[PDB]
Amino acid sequence: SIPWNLERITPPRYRGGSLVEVYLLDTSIQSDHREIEGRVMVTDFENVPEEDASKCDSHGTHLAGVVSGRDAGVAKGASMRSLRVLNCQGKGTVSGTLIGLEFIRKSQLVQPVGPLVVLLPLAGGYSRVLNAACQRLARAGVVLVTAAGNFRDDACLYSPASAPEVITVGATNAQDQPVTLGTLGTNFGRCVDLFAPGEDIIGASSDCSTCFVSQSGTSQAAAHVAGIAAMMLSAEPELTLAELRQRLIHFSAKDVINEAWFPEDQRVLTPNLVAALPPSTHGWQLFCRTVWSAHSGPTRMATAIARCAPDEELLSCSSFSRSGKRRGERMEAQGGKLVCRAHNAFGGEGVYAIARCCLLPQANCSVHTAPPAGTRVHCHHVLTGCSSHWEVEDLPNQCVGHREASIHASCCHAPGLECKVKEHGIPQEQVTVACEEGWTLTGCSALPSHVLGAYAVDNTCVVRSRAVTAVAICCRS
Amino acid sequence: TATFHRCAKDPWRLPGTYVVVLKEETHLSQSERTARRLQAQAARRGYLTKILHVFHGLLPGFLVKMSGDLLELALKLPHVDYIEEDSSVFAQ
Amino acid sequence: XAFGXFSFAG
Ligand SMILES: [Ca+2]
Repeated sequence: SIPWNLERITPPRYRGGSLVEVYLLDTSIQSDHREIEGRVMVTDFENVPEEDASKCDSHGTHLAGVVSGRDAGVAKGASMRSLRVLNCQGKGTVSGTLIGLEFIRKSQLVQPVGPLVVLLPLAGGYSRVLNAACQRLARAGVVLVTAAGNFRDDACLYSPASAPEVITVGATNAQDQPVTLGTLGTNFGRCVDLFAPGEDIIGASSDCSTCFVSQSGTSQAAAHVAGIAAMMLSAEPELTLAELRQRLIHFSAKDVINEAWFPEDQRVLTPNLVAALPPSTHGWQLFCRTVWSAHSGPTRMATAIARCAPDEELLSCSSFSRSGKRRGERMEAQGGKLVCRAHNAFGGEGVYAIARCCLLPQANCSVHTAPPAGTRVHCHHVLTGCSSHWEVEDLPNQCVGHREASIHASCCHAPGLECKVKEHGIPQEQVTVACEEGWTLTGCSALPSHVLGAYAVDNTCVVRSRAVTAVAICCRS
Repeated sequence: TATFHRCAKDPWRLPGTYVVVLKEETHLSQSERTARRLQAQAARRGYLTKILHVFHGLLPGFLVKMSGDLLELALKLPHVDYIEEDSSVFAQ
Repeated sequence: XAFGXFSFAG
């Protein structure tokens, strides 16, 4: 009798949202439906373009029901407020959405409440102004959850999906596969933070006050994560956006999506995570996440930069190109904060920088660099990461590089922190080495025969080549 | 240094309405003056304009209904950071 | 669907 989607987000051991408010920017809603009645306030903020009654509030009512609905919702408690930025045909404008986001901020300034979650179950093409407003609203401390988009395409070409400092959500079905339907389906790629149930999702139907309907979409998926987020913020109201994002990733089911459904180049960029509620089991733990940069583009001096959130530390830095035409990567300081910068080679199509960004309070981290000697550097403190770059066209708390390369070690003073280094090598397209359960991968690199790159996937270090050795640095309290 | 942007997905563009975004520290009083200045310079050129909304709280700037003819003029006003042509969003 | 609205337009 439990809808498949609510079972799917239930963790393997388990035991809301009322201190939290969730804003919905969508179509109009039927606020008297029994799933949500008395839990949703319609603001009657309205900003919509002209067309060109049951149908008008169908989309929004369903999503309001997915988030907080008493029978079929994720966060059955939670309070909601709705803004109308989509007309009866489900069309809105960027300008209308900005006015809506601005309205939320104004409301908050005039009558402050607790943590806010804003669900934006909508998408248009990439918008500089829309992404900036989302970012700006995020730095003010508001959590934003958005739909990846339904075009079976790279979510980075869409807004607010592509917007920095926002949780972007793709859709999976009852078989945990990406939803695909002809030329339509879930978006994917490095701007998607995680997936959630978004096919065949039962919820309030605006046909009648007790009716239910199944709908599908990245909007439905995003709604599960808004509900999950409302619960997490009720239990731990002081979470910053980065702590909330690291928790959503950590408590997700991992490696359950068959990534064959995605285009080849997006498989590596797309997180294989299906959202879940945190368990009853939770004392402090080390959380890390993998952040892919934008592709550097083909310029000879091109750099890709992967950054962490203000309250995270960059513990390691790696890079990857499909050609293997690569000058490696380095950790360099910038505004008093470390970023991961990767360098394109002459004639390369471009490269990605791949940061490992972690929540580590009481950490003092620095970088130790040595120019080309093989080349070696150590933490004279625990080693959390090795990076290496070169300027040539071709070839124990210690990092070792090629004799012609510079080598960079990330070293942290982190009392209460233990780290170990695990190595693995073989004859081979890909070599793999995982930290043990209860350990967190902080760094992933290849021992210095021609490597495309290395990157962390959850707690597994992957090295890609055309005598190769994967090296994982694993830490814990 | 002020730049213009419009939606890459051509069917989703909505020409004739523009979001004018001003530099970060611009004050609401300046946004208003800048909008009026645009309307005055436009009127002298024979163009009607309408200020639909003045932004403050997230981004400073304003929303304006006008012919795109005025964009060169608008990009040169004091405080302008960039201008974006409005475009469509859709329920997902 | 045009464009990915209401359940994949389906
Ligand atoms: Ca994102």
